[PDB]
Amino acid sequence: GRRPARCYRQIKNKPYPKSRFCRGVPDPKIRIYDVGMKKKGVDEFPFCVHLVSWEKENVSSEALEAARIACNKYMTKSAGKDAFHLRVRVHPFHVLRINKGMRGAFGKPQGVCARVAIGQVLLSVRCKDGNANHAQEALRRAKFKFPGRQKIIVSRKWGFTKFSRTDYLKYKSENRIVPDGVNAKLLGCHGRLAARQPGRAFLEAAN
Amino acid sequence: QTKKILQLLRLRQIFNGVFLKVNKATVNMLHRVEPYVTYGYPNLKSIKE
Amino acid sequence: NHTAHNQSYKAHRNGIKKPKSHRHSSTKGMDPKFLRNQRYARKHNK
Amino acid sequence: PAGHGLRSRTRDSFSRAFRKKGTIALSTYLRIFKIGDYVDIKVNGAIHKGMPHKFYHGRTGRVWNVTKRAVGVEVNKQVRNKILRKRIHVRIEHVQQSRCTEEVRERIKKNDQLKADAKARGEVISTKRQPLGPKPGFMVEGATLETVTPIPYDVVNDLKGGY
Amino acid sequence: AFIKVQKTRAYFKRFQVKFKRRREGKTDYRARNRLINQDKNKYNTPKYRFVVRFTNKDIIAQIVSASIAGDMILASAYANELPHYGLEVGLTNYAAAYCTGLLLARRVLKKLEMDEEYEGNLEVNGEDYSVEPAESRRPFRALLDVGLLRTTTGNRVFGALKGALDGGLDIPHSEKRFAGFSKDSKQLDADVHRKYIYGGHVATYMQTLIEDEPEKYQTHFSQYIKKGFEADGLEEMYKKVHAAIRADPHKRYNLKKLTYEERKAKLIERLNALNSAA
Amino acid sequence: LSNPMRDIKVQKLVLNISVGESGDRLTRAAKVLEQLSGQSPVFSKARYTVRSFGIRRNEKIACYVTVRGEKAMQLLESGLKVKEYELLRRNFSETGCFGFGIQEHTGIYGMDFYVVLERPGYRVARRRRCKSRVGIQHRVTKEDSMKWFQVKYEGVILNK
RNA sequence: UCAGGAUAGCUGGAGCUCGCGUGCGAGUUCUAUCGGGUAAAGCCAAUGAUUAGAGGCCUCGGGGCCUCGACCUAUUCUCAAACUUUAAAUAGGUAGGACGGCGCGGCUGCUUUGUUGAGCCGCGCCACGGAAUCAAGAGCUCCAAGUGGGCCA
RNA sequence: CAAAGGGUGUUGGUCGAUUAAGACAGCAGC
RNA sequence: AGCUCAACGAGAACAGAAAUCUCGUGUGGAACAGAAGGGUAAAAGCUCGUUUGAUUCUGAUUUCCAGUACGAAUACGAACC
RNA sequence: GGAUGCGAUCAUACCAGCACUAACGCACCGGAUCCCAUCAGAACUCCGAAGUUAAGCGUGCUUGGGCGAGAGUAGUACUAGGAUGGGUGACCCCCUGGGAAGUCCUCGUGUUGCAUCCCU
Ligand SMILES: [K+]
Ligand SMILES: [K+]
Ligand SMILES: [K+]
Ligand SMILES: [K+]
Ligand SMILES: [K+]
Ligand SMILES: [K+]
Ligand SMILES: [K+]
Ligand SMILES: [K+]
Ligand SMILES: [Mg+2]
Ligand SMILES: [Mg+2]
Ligand SMILES: [Mg+2]
Ligand SMILES: [Mg+2]
Ligand SMILES: [Mg+2]
Ligand SMILES: [Mg+2]
Ligand SMILES: [Mg+2]
Ligand SMILES: [Mg+2]
Ligand SMILES: [Mg+2]
Ligand SMILES: [Mg+2]
Ligand SMILES: [Mg+2]
Ligand SMILES: [Mg+2]
Ligand SMILES: [Mg+2]
Ligand SMILES: [Mg+2]
Ligand SMILES: [Mg+2]
Ligand SMILES: [Mg+2]
Ligand SMILES: [Mg+2]
Ligand SMILES: [Mg+2]
Ligand SMILES: [Mg+2]
Ligand SMILES: [Mg+2]
Repeated sequence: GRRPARCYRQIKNKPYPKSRFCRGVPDPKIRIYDVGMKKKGVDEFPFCVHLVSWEKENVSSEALEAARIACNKYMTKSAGKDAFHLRVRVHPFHVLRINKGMRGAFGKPQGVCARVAIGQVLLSVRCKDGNANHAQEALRRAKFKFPGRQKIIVSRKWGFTKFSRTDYLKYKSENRIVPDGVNAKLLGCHGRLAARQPGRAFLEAAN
Repeated sequence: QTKKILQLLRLRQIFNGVFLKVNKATVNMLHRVEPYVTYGYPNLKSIKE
Repeated sequence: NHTAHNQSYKAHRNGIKKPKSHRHSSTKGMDPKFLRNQRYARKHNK
Repeated sequence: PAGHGLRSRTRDSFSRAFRKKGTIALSTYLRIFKIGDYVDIKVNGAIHKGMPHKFYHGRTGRVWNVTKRAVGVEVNKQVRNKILRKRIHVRIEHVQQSRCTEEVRERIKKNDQLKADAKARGEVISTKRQPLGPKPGFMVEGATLETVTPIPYDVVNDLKGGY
Repeated sequence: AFIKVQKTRAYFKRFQVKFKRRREGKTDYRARNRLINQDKNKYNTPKYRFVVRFTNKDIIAQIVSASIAGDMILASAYANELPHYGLEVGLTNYAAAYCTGLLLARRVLKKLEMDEEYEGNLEVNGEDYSVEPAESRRPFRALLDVGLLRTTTGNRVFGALKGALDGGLDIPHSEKRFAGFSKDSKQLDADVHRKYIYGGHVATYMQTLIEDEPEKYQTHFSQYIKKGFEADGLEEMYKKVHAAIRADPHKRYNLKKLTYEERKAKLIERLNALNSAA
Repeated sequence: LSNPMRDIKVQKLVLNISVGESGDRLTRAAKVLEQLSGQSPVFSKARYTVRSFGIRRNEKIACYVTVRGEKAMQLLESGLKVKEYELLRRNFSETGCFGFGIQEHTGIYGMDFYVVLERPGYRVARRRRCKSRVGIQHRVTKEDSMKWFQVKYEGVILNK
């Protein structure tokens, strides 16, 4: 059946995505990229830990789903069904070809994989500070599902936002944070003045 | 390219040596043959000998 | 089938040869109306 | 011919610039071209007549003929071990007056007067330009010194904006 | 339901503005390009345009040549200065256009110091005219630039063209659009064309109202009546005007842009007022 | 705001009769407009062939005519008189226009009445030179059209 | 036509025309100027692909006033050899005088409303060589061999 | 030619915790 | 020469998701015989008017390239339209 | 200081909303005999001068969108040359050089030629 992952581990060809030129591509194995309590507010899960790739390699869609399932199961048991939010940060958009002599050897589409780079985040989990140990352990199990070498890095940012935890509290105390579900919006000093609210108008940018 | 520049510097044989005035035109030529040459600032003794 | 290997080396053995440039260039292919008048101007030049 | 059409591989070269399509400004049609002037060939994608082959795009040549709507341009072309003088006619929409010799005329006049001012006083000089030479010695007044040291490594900072 | 905004950020990012004169609706650049583009083997040979423009109450005529810095005016003539020559009313009719074109032709020839060699048409009979070349000098040549108006038969612009031709200027043209030309007969009726040159059509309408609608005549021609001009006296007036033309042809009220300091100060006041609300 | 140049007026009246098929019916329908309006109507052609409606592309399926001036007012009151000087609140478009339809009126044909209201100065958007946009404050709004209909014909607007 | 041949390139021989550093030449740089759409980047820009919530919830459908999905607004994860606003490094073209410049005259059937232009011609005057480095020199012609299976980094 | 993954083999380093107010092991009755 | 397209919004007897008509917005999201790319908005698109430069005579140039031919294209000259 | 005619540069000039303008203009505007024009004097064309600055045109404003410039992103990404450099490999450090682009932040919102006329 499917070839061993070593055959297409190295990035050797240009990107070959599904398009009007490449037809008959099988669907990716992974279809769900967010698991757990994905509706929790930005203020609920301050902690964030990433599983970061340390190699330049192809990661099959089959391995991505396996890592998500393995990480999801342990975190659910260890911490609970409503104590974490796991997000897969990589999407397989590259199509792999297979040549089933060498005359006309251009292969047919076999499957899909993701072209990962060095330092690129593979998986992200946000939860409360009390479940930091469980989150790191869950990512450790998922590491065995990937072909290359990964690394566990604890983020200094508030959940999935782009603000540092110190900055998030600094802005929130100043009333410059407008929750947007999992995201956080920072209020500046631009736009129509009438659009702002009495307590949400500022003269200087948030610096 | 290196072959042409070394010819313009009159360095056609290993361990041959020449003087060269310093200006942006000559320095940029020298930069393009860096691994094939070594150079520096000669003192009065060296020039005399 | 094809390759440009060694072709630049061959070209530089005796090249690159720039064409000889003369003070006066050929008038072939220039506007005949301009050329015809110029011929008459030289004819009556004194 | 022989596997490639006249405009093959001109998707980017012959396309107009972003937000610079439509009517051609009329300063293009008010330019004056004389024999001996230098012009840069830049194909305008909207004008399909008198347009040069893709090779001559981005090349500078010398004007050798002038017609009602086009200028004859001489362009060098390297073929194997020779340089050929290719004479082509191009509509003026595809040519821009080149500033490759803009300094020559003004430089000659300055050289002529400098030599004239030196001839009257019997002082032989040279008007040649020279490349940037070495700087002379000088003193720099002391000021506060900011110390630079290597920074301790932090893995969290190995990403744009950090992890 | 809610409709998607048509003019989003993406719409403005990719929007290319047309030329300022085009989006102001005043210049047809297709026509302008073909009017000023000179043969390159003629080098710096100006191509003069006979620009004729009609406003709601005035006629503007100019001799124009193009340059990189902009258009250069060689000579100009306004219908509003015809009262200096005698014409007081109807400064936008066919006859006035003929007078304006005649005035420009004599002025430009005066400036070029060649008005003596070319006196123009001495017998204005409504027939097509073209000044014959002189002995030691060709007539001044210009091209008609009608602008954005419709080039219909009997248009005022061609009345000014006739005046310029009768003034001694060489202007390429045909008779297919002069007043009096017939689509079916494909001939120019000199009598009808001469009628329009001297305002005969205006005089005919004045007499028609008097016999039928005297009340309408008083209002429709109030300025004509105010200056004692009758329908039968218009032809003599224009003939007199034509002869006269050949004889001799800061406080600020708009606001000023606020300075940066003034604009910032007002912004602070609005910001504080909004914050103090609620 | 009370300037005489802000007075609303009927720009034109358009009578559309979409018979939906060519032949004798369209010819008879056109004659109705010509006598009712006093000018030759225009024959509209189908943009796309539709088998459900039974119309082929580039086939004359409708006829309309544009009327301006006194006859527009004379022919507009007759339509409103048949309508009993009552219109629905939704019959007025946001761009200061309204219309109605009669089904009694060769034969009997149903007509489509649409009225365009404009203030003086709309030429700026219709002229060829210096074509511009009418100022927002000077445009006829939905509210303005309703008030004009309630004072010109003292009609009633039924929200329903 | 594909184990071949001719053709051009590469090569030899024969010279010839000049030149001796004042060279007008260069698989180099410098100065000035011109062209580009790869690398990267971009989607929080068009086109295409694609994850998630948030608000509004007007209007449409879905089911059971509720309700899910469509919708609209502001955000968000991740992408493109045959996508792209932007955009390198390297490489590509042109120019840096005696074939220059100025002054006064002349020629024309071309050109101009116009001895107005355009090009050319004659005379006079000026022109320290008009970036660096190198230059076992530069140009021109004739006759002809071999070769037209390549391979390696 | 060698991999993922492992070692209370040994040698450096990084972060944290405990300790003369008595830790740790054992012993003794927290 | 005049005109502006795709689409959407708001309106009108039969008439509806979709016939025709009206206003508004509309950078081309249409159209331009065919593949794809490029190009085009008072146009190169759409609708009308007049028409046959889809004409006659050479030579030159570009692309191909041996700097041969053919095909195709471009800039002029001399005629007739 | 401006307007108008013809323009050059083609958004710092565009788009949206709000506000304002002396004089001369430019407009809207009145009419349909004649030329011309359509289903339609709406447009186009012709003739005219009662009315109005309501609109257009012009100017100003907006913690407006866009556009333009700077800063920053960042000596980061990438890249020319070098090594009997590291590493199982993937890849990467160092040496001689070159060197970007979104987000975020600040600022700006046209300039100008010829002619005529008003302010005079
Ligand atoms: K692993
Ligand atoms: K191909
Ligand atoms: K980018
Ligand atoms: K996108
Ligand atoms: K051979
Ligand atoms: K160890
Ligand atoms: K046209
Ligand atoms: K429309
Ligand atoms: Mg096996
Ligand atoms: Mg491959
Ligand atoms: Mg062949
Ligand atoms: Mg080939
Ligand atoms: Mg063609
Ligand atoms: Mg035209
Ligand atoms: Mg053999
Ligand atoms: Mg041979
Ligand atoms: Mg460059
Ligand atoms: Mg390419
Ligand atoms: Mg590309
Ligand atoms: Mg890339
Ligand atoms: Mg063989
Ligand atoms: Mg072979
Ligand atoms: Mg190991
Ligand atoms: Mg196409
Ligand atoms: Mg052809
Ligand atoms: Mg009217
Ligand atoms: Mg106003
Ligand atoms: Mg802004």
